[PDB]
Amino acid sequence: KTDVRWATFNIRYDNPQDSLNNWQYRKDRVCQFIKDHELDIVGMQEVLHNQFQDLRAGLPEYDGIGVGRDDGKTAGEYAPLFYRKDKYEVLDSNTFWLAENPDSVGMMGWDAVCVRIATWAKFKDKATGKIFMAVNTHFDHVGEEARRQSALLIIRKIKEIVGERPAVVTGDFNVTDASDAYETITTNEFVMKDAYKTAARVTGVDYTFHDFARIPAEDCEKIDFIFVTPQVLVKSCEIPAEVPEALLSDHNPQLADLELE
Repeated sequence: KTDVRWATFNIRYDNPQDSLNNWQYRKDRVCQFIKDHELDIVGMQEVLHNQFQDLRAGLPEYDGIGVGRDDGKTAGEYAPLFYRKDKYEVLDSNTFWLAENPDSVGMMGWDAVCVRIATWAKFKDKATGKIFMAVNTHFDHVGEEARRQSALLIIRKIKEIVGERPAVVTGDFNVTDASDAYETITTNEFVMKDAYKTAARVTGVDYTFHDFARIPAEDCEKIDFIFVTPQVLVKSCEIPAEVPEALLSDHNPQLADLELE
């Protein structure tokens, strides 16, 4: 009875060196995509404070959640969650650090090479009264142990905050389905399904990183995922192909039409 179009998307942090691929030339394209596909909830990665502000300005019907990963304020990349103000209410939300102590702001962890975070929010469908949780994160590309720990940490936080109620985890994990981190959240006592592998219908491309269309399709990998608890129904998934002319990011967003039960 509760339908929600979810999406995870790495927007590529604002870097003047990107020249024609700089955030300034993608700002509108990204906002437009979101409103066009009528995204209900979006977990985005690599979002700098100025970019976070542009999103709020370009998505007036939405609202953002999260803080900088360097000082828990505005410094560093955000891993925010945007949602429809009129559709969902935020009962509670916060952000913790993927490390030995998730409460130590700016703290790195294990094999980590860069400080990492996860932003979550306990939502409520202000129409059906349905409660669910959303967790958006960005994993370390170098730290192996850190990745395994980050996954277990997220699971413990989902059970802590929402227990066995519907929860959806999105983010950039910097690994494919062949990694171990993917296996730790996929083969854990607390079941988490890969929305892409369980969707009744899948459209689009099968990779999520192309480095601004510079990597040939055949050599592209999928490093972005949408994970859901066993109760949620994954109606469909789509990963729109990047467009060399009107490029949105070096990554491809992953949409998912879900149904909470």
